[PDB]
Amino acid sequence: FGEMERDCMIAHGAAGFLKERLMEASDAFRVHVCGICGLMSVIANLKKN
Amino acid sequence: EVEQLLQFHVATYMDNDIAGQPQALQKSGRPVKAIRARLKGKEGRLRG
Amino acid sequence: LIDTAVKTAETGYIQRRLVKALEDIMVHYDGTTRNSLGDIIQFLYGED
Amino acid sequence: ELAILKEERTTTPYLTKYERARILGTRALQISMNAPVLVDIEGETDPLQIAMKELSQRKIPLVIRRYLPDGSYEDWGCDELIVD
RNA sequence: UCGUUGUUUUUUUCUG
DNA sequence: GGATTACACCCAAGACACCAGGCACGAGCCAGAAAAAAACAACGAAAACGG
Ligand SMILES: [Zn+2]
Repeated sequence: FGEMERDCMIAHGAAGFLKERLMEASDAFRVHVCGICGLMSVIANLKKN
Repeated sequence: EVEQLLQFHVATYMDNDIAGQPQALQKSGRPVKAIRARLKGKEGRLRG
Repeated sequence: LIDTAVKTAETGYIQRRLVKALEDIMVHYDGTTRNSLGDIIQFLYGED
Repeated sequence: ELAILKEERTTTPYLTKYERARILGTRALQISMNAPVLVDIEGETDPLQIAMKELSQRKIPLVIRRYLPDGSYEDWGCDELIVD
């Protein structure tokens, strides 16, 4: 989904389609962050919640 | 000389396209892949 | 043939530069035309 | 503070195409996943057709929140927007 | 017994 | 005309503009396809051989 395609999608203003087409139909991911330092160093253990 | 060598590897591992200086290489002879090289270019992260 | 081959690349480059220049201009509800920062370019899109 | 009182709402009263699409998508998504239907249905099974049918009657419980460039915002009910 | 994974790196000649 | 108050002025010193070369970067369209190729020099062990 080359750049120019991104620009064409913007042109029509189809925001949500562009959002999902670059997250859901592609490399989505989840992370955790610390609200103090704002880094991505949180040590998360889900089964240990 | 040793500390300059250490500075050199550190700089290369941080960027391997410094002007006016030779370029670090693998034993294959191919120039190394510094992080800056990774990010820049069409193939880089931003445009790739 | 050579002319077409050369011209296509330069036109594509110009297209890319233009798009990456004006990709954030958006016609706001007030009728103004502002880029990302909110700076105003035209007080009424196309003056009409 | 950020909200604008109903009397001085200045934006265009009509419904922009983008608002139209967003509203249709949201309503169809809601209906298509076990939500109440505010209007009768005769034979149409598609959620999105149901969504446009609902809109044509002006029976949508959605309030559009329009953000002005400064940051202030005003809110319009879908019931009060003139749809072309 | 659901499950179940398959390289990079360059260079090349091509297609619109 | 020596003495006496009055000043002419200028020239080295110092601050600054700038300067045209050089010197570097640093960029130079899009998507797609296939086949074809990809480090090694020396070293001391350790099986090797005839002594
Ligand atoms: Zn923290």
